[PDB]
Amino acid sequence: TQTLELNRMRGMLEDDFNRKKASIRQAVKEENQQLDKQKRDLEKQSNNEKLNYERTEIDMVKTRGQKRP
Amino acid sequence: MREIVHIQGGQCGNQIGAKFWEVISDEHGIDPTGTYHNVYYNEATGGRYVPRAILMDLEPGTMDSVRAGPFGQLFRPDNFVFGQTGAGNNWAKGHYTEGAELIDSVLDVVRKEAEGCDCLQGFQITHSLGGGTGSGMGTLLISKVREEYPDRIMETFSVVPSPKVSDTVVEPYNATLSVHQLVENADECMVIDNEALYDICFRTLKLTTPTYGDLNHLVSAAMSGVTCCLRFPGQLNSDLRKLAVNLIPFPRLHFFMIGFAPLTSRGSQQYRALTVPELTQQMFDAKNMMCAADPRHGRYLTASALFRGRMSTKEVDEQMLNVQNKNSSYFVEWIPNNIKSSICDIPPKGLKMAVTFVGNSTAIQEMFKRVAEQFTAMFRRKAFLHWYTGEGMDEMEFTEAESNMNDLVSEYQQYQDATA
Ligand SMILES: Nc1nc2c(ncn2[C@@H]2O[C@H](COP(=O)(O)OP(=O)(O)O)[C@@H](O)[C@H]2O)c(=O)[nH]1
Repeated sequence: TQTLELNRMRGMLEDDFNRKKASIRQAVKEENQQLDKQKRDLEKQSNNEKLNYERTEIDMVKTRGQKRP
Repeated sequence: MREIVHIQGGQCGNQIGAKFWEVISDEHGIDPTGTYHNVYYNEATGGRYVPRAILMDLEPGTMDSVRAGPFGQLFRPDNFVFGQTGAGNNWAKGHYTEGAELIDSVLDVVRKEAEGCDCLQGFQITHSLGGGTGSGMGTLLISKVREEYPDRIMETFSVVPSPKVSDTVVEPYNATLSVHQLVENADECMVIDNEALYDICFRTLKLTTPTYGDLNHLVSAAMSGVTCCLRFPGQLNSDLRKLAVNLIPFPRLHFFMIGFAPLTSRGSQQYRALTVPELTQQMFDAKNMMCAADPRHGRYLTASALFRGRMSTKEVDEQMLNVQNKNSSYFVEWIPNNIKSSICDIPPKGLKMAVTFVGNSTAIQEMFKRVAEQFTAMFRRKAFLHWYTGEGMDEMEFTEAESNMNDLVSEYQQYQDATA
């Protein structure tokens, strides 16, 4: 009975340790998923901003007609 | 902080210098009264900024010129050293009789500028070479300041006369008389010529009626972009000497070429992007440099390129390596990695990327060649000689100057020959 009381100790401790480590790994996976959104969004913002700026530049250039004094 | 003195001789040099000071003011946002809106400017009591420059000519008319255009109100009257006659296109006047009568005062005020300064790095000169005032008085000042300030380096943006653009007919004499004296007391004689500027402004930007204004604008742009990697931070900084070591392996092979990018017109700017591949594909061409010496007719002993804006050093350096491993025929082999870059984190007003390119090539000898050529067909007949022999000038000057021209061109020729 004592050796069973102790083997269940070992078993419970190990089947808790492993679940804890797997939880840590899942948390790291979530952290990387989160980090991905930064490079997903900053690039979108910079793309839209380049679009706006270069469109405004095209406009300002094209807005040169004739003077006719 | 590595201050710079700014000499402007002759009418051409003075107009170009006015253009350059107004471009600089456009860069650091200094309205034409000298208020905000120390490498170039000096503080005057009241927070005013007076450009640390000095102007000179023998015809006070040019005075009024620099008082006409905007940003003319900046320069200080305590540096306006001027004559009365005007060198009248002759090199004798502005070097032996009348020039030497004003070199004293101009050197005095230059000493007043320099001795007050503590961190002085290098000089800079803007002057024609056929015009008597510019060529003569400027080369005399160069001789003086370089026998007095030996260590520091020089910069003479000499605007050489090209023959296809005819202005006067005494250009070769003054040209050679200047170039013989430039090769000793000046370490960086970066040449420009109105032929290349006319060609560029015609067939690169479709300008309708180009006048000297926009040409001086382009030269001022190049001159600013040269040292823009000094007054502003950058991921890989450079200065005058970092240029002046990677570009000149000898005490005589110190004659350069200039270039600037990018340039396009309204009806054409909707089609080109702005990345270092495109700027590189534009800057190394022939119609994108400001010297009438076809670069593909030789090689480059060396070349540096100062970028302005913010890019990823990898793209710049890979583009350099690629263009060096592609046009290897137009490059020289006995010096490895014969190109150099310098990234600077400040673009010009209104752009994102800009390139100022300098190149020591073995193809500009041709230029000097043709000038010396004219000399022959104007010296064997001894034409227009008495205007020189009347002011102590003797015949040894012309013959030894042509000798030195031949020596220089043979140097560049044998280095085009020199391989390994
Ligand atoms: N690109 C350009 N060339 C100029 C300018 N002004 C003069 N040049 C040339 O300079 C040459 C004459 O030099 P100049 O200074 O007038 O004679 P000097 O006063 O005796 O030295 C001529 O070939 C002019 O065409 C300018 O503003 N821009």
